[PDB]
Amino acid sequence: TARVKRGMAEMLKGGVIMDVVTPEQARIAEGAGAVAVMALERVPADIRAQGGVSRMSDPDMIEGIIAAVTIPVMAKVRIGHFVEAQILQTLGVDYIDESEVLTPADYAHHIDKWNFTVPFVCGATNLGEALRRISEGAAMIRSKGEAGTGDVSNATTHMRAIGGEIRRLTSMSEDELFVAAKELQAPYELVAEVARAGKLPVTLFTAGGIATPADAAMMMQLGAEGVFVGSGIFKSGAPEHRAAAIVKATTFFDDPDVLAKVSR
Amino acid sequence: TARVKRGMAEMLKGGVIMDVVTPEQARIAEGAGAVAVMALERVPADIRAQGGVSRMSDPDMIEGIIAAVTIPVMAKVRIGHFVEAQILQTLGVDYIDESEVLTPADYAHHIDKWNFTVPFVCGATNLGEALRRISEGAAMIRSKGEAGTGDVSNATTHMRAIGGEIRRLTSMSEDELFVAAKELQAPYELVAEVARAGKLPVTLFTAGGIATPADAAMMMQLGAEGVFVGSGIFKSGAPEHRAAAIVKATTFFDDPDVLAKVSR
Amino acid sequence: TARVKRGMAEMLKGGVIMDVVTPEQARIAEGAGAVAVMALERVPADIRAQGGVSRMSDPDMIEGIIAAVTIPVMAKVRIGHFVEAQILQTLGVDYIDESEVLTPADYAHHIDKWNFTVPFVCGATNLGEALRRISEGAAMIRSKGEAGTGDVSNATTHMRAIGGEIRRLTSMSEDELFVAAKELQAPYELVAEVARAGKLPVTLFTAGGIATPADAAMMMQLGAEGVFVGSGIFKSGAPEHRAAAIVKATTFFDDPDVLAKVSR
Amino acid sequence: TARVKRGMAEMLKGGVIMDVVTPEQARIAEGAGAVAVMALERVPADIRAQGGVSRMSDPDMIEGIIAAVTIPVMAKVRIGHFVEAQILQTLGVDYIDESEVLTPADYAHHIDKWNFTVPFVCGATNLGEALRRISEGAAMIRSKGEAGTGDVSNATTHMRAIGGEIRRLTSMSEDELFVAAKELQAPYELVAEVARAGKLPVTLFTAGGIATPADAAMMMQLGAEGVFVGSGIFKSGAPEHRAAAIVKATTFFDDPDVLAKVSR
Amino acid sequence: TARVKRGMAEMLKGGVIMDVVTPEQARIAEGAGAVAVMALERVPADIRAQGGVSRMSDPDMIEGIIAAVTIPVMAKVRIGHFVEAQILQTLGVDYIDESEVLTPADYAHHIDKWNFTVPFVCGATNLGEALRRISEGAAMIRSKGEAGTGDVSNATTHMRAIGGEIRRLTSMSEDELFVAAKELQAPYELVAEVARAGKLPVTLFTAGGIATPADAAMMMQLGAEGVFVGSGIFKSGAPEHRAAAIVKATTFFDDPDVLAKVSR
Amino acid sequence: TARVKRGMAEMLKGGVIMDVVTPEQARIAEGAGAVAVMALERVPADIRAQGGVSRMSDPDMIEGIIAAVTIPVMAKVRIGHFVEAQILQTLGVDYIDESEVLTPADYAHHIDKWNFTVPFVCGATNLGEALRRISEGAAMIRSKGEAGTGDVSNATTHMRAIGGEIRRLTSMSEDELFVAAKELQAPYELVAEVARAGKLPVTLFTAGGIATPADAAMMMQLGAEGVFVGSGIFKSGAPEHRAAAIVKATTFFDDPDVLAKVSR
Repeated sequence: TARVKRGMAEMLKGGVIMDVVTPEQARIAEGAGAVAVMALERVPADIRAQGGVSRMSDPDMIEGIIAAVTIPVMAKVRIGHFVEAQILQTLGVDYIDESEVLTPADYAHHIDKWNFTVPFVCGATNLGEALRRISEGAAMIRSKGEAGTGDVSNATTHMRAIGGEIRRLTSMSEDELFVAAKELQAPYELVAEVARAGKLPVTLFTAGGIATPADAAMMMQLGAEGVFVGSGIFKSGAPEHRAAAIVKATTFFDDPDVLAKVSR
Repeated sequence: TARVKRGMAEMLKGGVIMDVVTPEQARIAEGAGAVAVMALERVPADIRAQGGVSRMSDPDMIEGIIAAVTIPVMAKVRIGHFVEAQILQTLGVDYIDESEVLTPADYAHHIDKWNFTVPFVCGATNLGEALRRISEGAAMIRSKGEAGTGDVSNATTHMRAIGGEIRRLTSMSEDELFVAAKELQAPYELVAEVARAGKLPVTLFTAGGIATPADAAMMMQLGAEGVFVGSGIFKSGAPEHRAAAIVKATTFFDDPDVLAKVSR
Repeated sequence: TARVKRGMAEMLKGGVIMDVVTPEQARIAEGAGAVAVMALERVPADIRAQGGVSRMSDPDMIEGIIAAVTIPVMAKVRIGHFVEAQILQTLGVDYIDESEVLTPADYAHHIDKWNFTVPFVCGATNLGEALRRISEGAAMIRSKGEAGTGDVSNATTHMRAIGGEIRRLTSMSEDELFVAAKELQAPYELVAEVARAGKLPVTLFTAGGIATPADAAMMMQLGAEGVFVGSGIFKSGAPEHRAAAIVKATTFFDDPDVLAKVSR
Repeated sequence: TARVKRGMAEMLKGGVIMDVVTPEQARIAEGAGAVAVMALERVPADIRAQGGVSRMSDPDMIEGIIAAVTIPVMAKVRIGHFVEAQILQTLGVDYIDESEVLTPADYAHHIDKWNFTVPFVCGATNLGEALRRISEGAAMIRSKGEAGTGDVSNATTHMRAIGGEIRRLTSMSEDELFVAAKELQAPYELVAEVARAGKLPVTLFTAGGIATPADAAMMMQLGAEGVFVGSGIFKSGAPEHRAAAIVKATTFFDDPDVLAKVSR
Repeated sequence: TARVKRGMAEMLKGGVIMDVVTPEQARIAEGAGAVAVMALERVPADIRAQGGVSRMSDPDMIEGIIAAVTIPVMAKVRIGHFVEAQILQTLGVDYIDESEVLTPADYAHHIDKWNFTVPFVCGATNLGEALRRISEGAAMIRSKGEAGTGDVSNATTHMRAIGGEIRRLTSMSEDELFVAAKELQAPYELVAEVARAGKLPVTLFTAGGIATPADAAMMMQLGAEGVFVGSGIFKSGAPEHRAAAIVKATTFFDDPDVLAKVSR
Repeated sequence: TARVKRGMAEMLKGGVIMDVVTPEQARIAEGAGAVAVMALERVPADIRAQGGVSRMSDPDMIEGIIAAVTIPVMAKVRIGHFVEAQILQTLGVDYIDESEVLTPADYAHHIDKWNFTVPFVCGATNLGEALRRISEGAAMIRSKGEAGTGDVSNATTHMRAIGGEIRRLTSMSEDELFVAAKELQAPYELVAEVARAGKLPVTLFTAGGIATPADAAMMMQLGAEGVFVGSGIFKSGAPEHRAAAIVKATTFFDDPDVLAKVSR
């Protein structure tokens, strides 16, 4: 077996991770039944319009979130910014998200995630990319979707791309898997393990553009093991109600009466 | 004999389906002699005008329309958004429109409409596209026209393209129908059936850009079995009159005296 | 339940079909354990070297072969030459091969094989092509390989293309099969049946460029259900022995000690 | 033994050089533990936003900075402006930065830095460029990064380019170093010395787009021997504290608990 | 550690492998001090001019070579021809060469060499290709050079390419090895092992275009662990003398007096 | 002061070097007043005419020439063939010509000529190329001209290009010499030295296409310090006369009366 950071997100499966910019938002998230919160200073929707350089959040801000909840807290670093990660790891965040939402710090190389104890979430749009993040030590993959737009279509494409390629490897003649690893630009040892197992070596969540309960449930029905949702869930008026509806739609994704009720 | 959801819109034939954003618009529609209404929260003229993501309407908004009228009520979902459709089916709408007017949720795949009891309406611009929608389970086909523009010319092109290709199949040498299905990118079984019957396997209506009584009757004379019209009708000032004019034009499409009178 | 000429080559499965140009060859083929013979006047390697138009063989020549053997006799027609096929059918050939080795008679359209009682074999290089031949009534598919060169590599390609795409359909998400049929340019009903069954709807044999016992056994191990071989078998040395060696290799395709002995 | 101005920045190694626009900034820089200050009239972020030609600063302004601090003072000249450099040298600056932040005065040729006593710093984005600056007499190389944007990613690129090519030369087969010098467009004698020593011939610092303590420490961990930082340090809040935090981060670049505390 | 067929060619290191087409050539090879012979029916020089399809040799011919010597005997299969390999393995050859000299049988896929007990030699022109052959189970790599031309220049390029990339990985920053594996289109686990070890995971020989003692010794001085030479060594008049000279030049490759003596 | 193998051909200056394929040609050459001979087994006119690979000559053939004359003997190796050079050095040739007339053994790298005691001659067509050869250890530079054609015009272009660029450096502003070395792709130290001395760092001779006495004296008047001529001289009929004419033309290159007489 290939070297993979396995089983590091079991408690998050079936759950929603919510972006939160205040300890008040964090408590609303936890009371709604979120499995984790993502601490950030500035939103993907405001990053998308305002546009400075976006970096790791202030450690005081992230501590203020940690102090407010008992569920796990994640926070973001810029791609390739292994010192921002060294800092986050000493704060005691439960996960680091090496995130394309922030301004990349390295255009070529991601963080060598084997240099850390803390588990990392990384983004992917296709199975090759997911496997390259996992080869570098990622303990969870999420789709990139399109961050801060509310448009679920890119997340649909990512989840169908990753899941469609896993399915194609499972039924593939074994002698063609070497060329498949070359075409995926992924390590053969992980390609062969996905062909045998029919699963990504780590848990796969959806992120990017999930706006409604119907969206979240659709991403679950496409193979997602859990979902990330943005702070718009707070910015829109009955925040307890909206957060709770997405949690229930993720848990009971296959029940259309539930989805109708929580969508009202 | 190929698999098609046949005969699911017999009561709509010869009629007008009107978009409605309020129970009052719904009552005016039904008073004017509409055969069904299409519930939606914001219109194709405001979608084209504002943008942002357009999704399935709030289920309470739709239920308000169902409570206001006796005639069938339709509502829209995003292309490929099978969970928006799961939700609508439990609401008890009579038809679901898998609609290119909303923001697509899946840029590659449409909903597998065989997984539903409720019938779907899908758009097409040519016969190959109509047949692929039917192959997926569509129960009615409409033209896409150009939504919310009041320009009927796209709808004319769609109706002539679909009708023109049906005609071409009817007189085609039978041995050439295999290559015709390949050039149409459509299932041979449905191509062969169109070639024998001279008809689309399900009802064909016109939508997109129907502004006047003359537009509506022209689409009927080009082979439409009914028409969809936008809420433009209610934006116009004496809405009971505009709505009733379009209904009479569609019933009496072959009578130039009636068409002159209702355009006055 | 799709329309297909099923189960018309049960007696040939596992066997070798040999091209024969004289009644004496046909006798050697049959005493060597061939399952059928392909009667032809001029060989694919002769057509490939010399110019000229290549057509259906003289009916007297084909009748000379029918009278010489008890096993089934096949013979070729040009693609799209439905009258060549009407003539062969009345001769009482067991199969007609609509063959790209001859000069095509119709560059656009194949024979509508539903107009015949006699079964057809057609060539394919990929699954979409195979399914379009079956949709026209073919009762058996063979690879095109590269005929009369003795280079098995094109056959390897075709066999891997066809079997690789069948495998990909079997694990594909059901809702993606409609787009898959559009990309394969094949009828959905045949595509969905391949996805459910894991097999082509009719028997699949290899042809083209099979020169040695190792080639024949390699094609069986790639999923071929039988092989066609050229009259080169006759053209060299002790023909009884070379033909028996290919029949044995195809029968015992998984036994390397048998394959080593017959390769001497 | 190649001709190089070696060992002219021994006292700056490990330290931070801060841009200063007034004697008060220069005092805060020095009390914060900066190793040197870069005297300039108008900042890289001001040059980047407003138009105009940017030249050597007024000698009175530079003299005001020299009189205010005990640590070394550097100041800038336009590329190729050897007379700007003659003037600065007589002012008694400790270093002259031949800087791509100013408007170049010669688009083809850099200053022949051998004509001067005072040492020069020059920018580089890759090892070949660094070696060509050293060949012209530069006593120190810094990355160009992307000046006045706060985005560290260009600096990451330059630091990885330079250090990656030094590493590649150290393990290269000796007989290939002649072609390597031709591909780098650098003098062979300097290339061969880099291959033998594993180090650039002069001190290498990072500059451009370093905004936070994490950035500064990341550049040291990529091999920088010191960092330049912009006057943004002053521009925000408690300047004594922000400047001390960068000096501490650069000093203790490998200590994540120190880096976490100074990031608050 | 990655899965590699290690240590399977220890007795060949420092040695020459000679192509032989007769048991007489085989005995001359062995008496000259060859470590192994390569049994073939037809020469790369005659394949290059004559040009039929080139396949596995007759098993009788290969047995006749095995019977003639005590040193190991190798023989060739076409690329991707895993049945020709199944046959060779039962003959008891000591190595199979999956060879580009023969007509490939599969344009896309090589043999899955893990399906065999017998070790395989495969060709490579660069480190990525070598690692992909080893990932598939190869137990030895040789350069491709340019077969049957007597021109050593392509072998020079291959050996400098493979050896130059191994050197570049050894000094590379560890965090850049993930991207290096992507650029090499090679499994990360083998790229990381070459970076750590500074050696290919299996032995590396030169082949292709070695004509003289000076050529052989040059390929050894470029990192080759042994050499393959073609049957031209026999076709040129004092075959005992020529074969012996190449053996000595390979063994004593670093002694120019030896190389002068054996070149006379 | 840059590293160059200086002063190694002082005894050849003012002279002619003649290609010889036999001890008899060597004696005629030396009788005619040649300053050295170039031993080779087959000529540039027969290489151009036949092709196949051209290598270092048989060491016995070379030793035969060394035994036949008192004057220095050169011999050729393939570009990059450092082991052919190792062999020649032990033979005791006075110079090795790393020659583009033979088939290159390395298409990227030339021999590292510093690893030898024996001096090398290398070809150039421009000053940048001459300097790179010298950087590698060449002790003499010749033009490539166009070998074995009898057309002097390539040699004229080479001599004018090398001499013209030396002249251009001599009067160039010193600050522009850095960019000149970059545009020449040559080491700054050797460029600077040429700019100060107005001379190539080692002797420059002309070769390639010198057919008549007038050609030889023209190349001397273009700055050649000596000439190489092909064995064409001996192919001509009264070889003692043709050889002596070219020698006298090269000694007396500035005397039109002598040039007229020896051309008669």
